[PDB]
Amino acid sequence: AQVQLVESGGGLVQAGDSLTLSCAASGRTAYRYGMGWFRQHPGKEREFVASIWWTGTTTYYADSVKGRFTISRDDVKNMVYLQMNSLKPEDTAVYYCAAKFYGGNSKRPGDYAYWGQGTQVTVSS
Amino acid sequence: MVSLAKASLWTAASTLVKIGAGLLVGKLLAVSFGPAGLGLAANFRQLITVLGVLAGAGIFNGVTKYVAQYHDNPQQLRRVVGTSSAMVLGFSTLMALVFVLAAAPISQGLFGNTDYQGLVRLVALVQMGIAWGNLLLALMKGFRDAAGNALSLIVGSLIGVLAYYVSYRLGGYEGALLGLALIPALVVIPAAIMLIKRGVIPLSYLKPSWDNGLAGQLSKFTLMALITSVTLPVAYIMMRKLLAAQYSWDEVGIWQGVSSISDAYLQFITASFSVYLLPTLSRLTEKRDITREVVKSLKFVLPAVAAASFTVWLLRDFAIWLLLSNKFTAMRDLFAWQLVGDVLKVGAYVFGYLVIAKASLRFYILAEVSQFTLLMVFAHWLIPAHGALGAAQAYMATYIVYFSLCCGVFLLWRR
Amino acid sequence: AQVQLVESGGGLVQAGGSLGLSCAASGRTFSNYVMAWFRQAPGKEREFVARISESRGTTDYADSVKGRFTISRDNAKNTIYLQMNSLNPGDTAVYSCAATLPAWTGIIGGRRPGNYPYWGQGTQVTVS
Repeated sequence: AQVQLVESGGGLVQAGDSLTLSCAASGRTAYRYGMGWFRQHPGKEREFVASIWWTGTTTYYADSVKGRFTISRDDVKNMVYLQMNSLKPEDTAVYYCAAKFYGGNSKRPGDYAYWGQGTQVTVSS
Repeated sequence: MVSLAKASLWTAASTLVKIGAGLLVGKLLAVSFGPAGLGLAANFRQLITVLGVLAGAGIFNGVTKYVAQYHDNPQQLRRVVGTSSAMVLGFSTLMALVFVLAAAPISQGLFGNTDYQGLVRLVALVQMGIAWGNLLLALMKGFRDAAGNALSLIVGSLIGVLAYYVSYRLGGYEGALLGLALIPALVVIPAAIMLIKRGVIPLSYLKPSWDNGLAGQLSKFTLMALITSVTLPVAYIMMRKLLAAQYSWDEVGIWQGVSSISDAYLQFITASFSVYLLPTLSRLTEKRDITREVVKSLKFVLPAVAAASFTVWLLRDFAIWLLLSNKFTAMRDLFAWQLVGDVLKVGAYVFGYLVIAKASLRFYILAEVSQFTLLMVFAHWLIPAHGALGAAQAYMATYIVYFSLCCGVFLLWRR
Repeated sequence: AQVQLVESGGGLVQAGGSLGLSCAASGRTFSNYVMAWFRQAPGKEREFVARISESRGTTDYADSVKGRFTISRDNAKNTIYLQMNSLNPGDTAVYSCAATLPAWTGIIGGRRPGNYPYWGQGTQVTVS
């Protein structure tokens, strides 16, 4: 079958503040889908932020989000989180969560099969 | 009458107490010292494991093979036990001298400091009891005494837990390390008591003697024991490094956890091969009876490991909740692949113990190189792409084609 | 989660003088930890000096420093002291503090250095 991804969070925060996004996964065998977070600038291509391996043992991060971002997943509630710290002005984008069966180790949006509707994350410098 | 099933029943009893005592002590290790103490004792506990095979020069499988061969001839039996006793005595005393003199270098490599010299000097006496205990268990295996071997391991496991608790509550961390080394060492008391009560051999047989032709044959079993201690373990070491490179070290941890509980439940069957299959095949000198015994063993162990593996698969969530920390509950998918490879690995063990029972170093190197090569080809093909899961497919596909090659080579050897 | 031990108060004192050492431990659960002092002469081995327990202030001293040295702890400042009185040239060594759990020290293993997983860099004490 498939998995449905519902994003939650975002808003108008200040520069240096914090924010937490949440991707709820509803479907069969949701523990088998590796999850990743992507962001999209106004009209530009989708860029990679963070991801998790389908076993939840390896986390992957982009160099621009290496220190300030943290991805996690609760396998009981089947929800993926993205703890955002020290929000900088380049972090203003629509943040999507993606899923791939036995995946989550790719920095490319093509290697993910199931996407959700993004959240509006914008910082106020 | 003696059979593999009766030996498996006695083996299952000793294995139940062995894994139970190991789980009890292991949990006490974590509650008392945590990950910091568990990381310092990693190299030490591996030394105790390799001491269980290398303290008596690894002649135990040759002791069992030749005691069974000369179970009737009393004169040659004296020369088997006499030469084995002298090799165990000479090698363990040489090991004790190495441990007591170089206590600082070994502590530097095992712990990183020199604060454990006294512990290493205590291991010198500990490995002496490990070598002698393993020798007595080898003689009882040569006579196919499943009850004597099982009762010695059960009693030795109970006093080993009591000794750990006494040493840990007295000396603390260094006492808990001494207790961990004393658990394999204190089996010499039940093994000796079981050796003279059942009267399998007179005590004068243990007097050190030297038979040149018999010492060289046991030396061939020493070479085989030295080969297994490096060949496949290094292959697995290379697998964890390749996995830790393409993925995380915790992804190696979920593969180590599935293999850990695989080693425990497979010990209910594999530990009986040294009690029945190895001595029985050593007495058989005709290929007709060898084929009948090997086929009969495969008729029993294959459904046994398949039934045991299936039930472990049905209880895989139960194992992650208890035996594991239930941290990455997604490893439940790694079970079916490993458990299928466990079934075909057990079947190939029958042909492997036949190679040991015939003391064929030629077929031994062939078997170890084949498993090493197949494990390395399948790891480089599945690990970098499928993670810890691929490490299980590499383990499963290796022994799927290995059991097929073992069957084909056995058929060519029969005709 | 490794505790950090920083020693201070080491210097050069004449024979018969006194000098106090301190060692600050980083982290919480300092009141639950067992603290000890060790010294190392130039070209020698780590030898026991003093040790304080986790409750009731149970102390243990080496025979060479019994009655001369005094160990004390302060759970509020996460530090432990070693008041060294009646100093002789035999006390010229690098003094280090160590931290451990009561499950490690056992009953008779409080003087063994291998039972203290966390160690300090060590400060110099020199007696003329």
